[PDB]
Amino acid sequence: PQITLWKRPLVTIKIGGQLKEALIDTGADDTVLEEMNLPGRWKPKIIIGGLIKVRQYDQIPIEICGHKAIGTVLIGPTPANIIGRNLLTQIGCTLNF
Amino acid sequence: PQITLWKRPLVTIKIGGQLKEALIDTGADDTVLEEMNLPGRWKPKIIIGGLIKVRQYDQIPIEICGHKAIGTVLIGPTPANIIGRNLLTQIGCTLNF
Repeated sequence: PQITLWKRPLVTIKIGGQLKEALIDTGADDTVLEEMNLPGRWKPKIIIGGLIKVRQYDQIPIEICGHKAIGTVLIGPTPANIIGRNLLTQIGCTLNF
Repeated sequence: PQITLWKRPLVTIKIGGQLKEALIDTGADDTVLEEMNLPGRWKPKIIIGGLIKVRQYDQIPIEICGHKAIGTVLIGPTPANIIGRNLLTQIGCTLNF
């Protein structure tokens, strides 16, 4: 689709079978969602206040406005759901003007 | 233009006659640049570590890859130059996929 920036670009993402509202954030390298139940092994990662510990899951299937992609998702006490570039490149998201 | 997100979307902005590198950040409501000399009156604002004081200048002319726009610019000890939505809407920047 084509999203304008008059308001925060919040979209729906399907991950782990659940639907959620995340913010398309071109200024974020990574994707970090609030606590949820994901299947698989994960590894520790330390990354909105100070440092927080999160769980890094790799090659997780996700869906943003249709568009099926896979990639790394950090799950943790993030103040907000953020879709970063690591996933934005996977759905072919670009900035245009 | 059309910018892909394989790397951080850094662009050049002309403000106060000087050129600078800022990051197009759809996840940021406002625009905040590192200390520079801008003409005009400004007002105090408190907003990457904890809180920092900055100077809010309104209706400042700016230029991002051609495209002349005007808007509010926060100037201060920001860890990085950020072009927020407040200006992205003014140059007709959209997200597309």
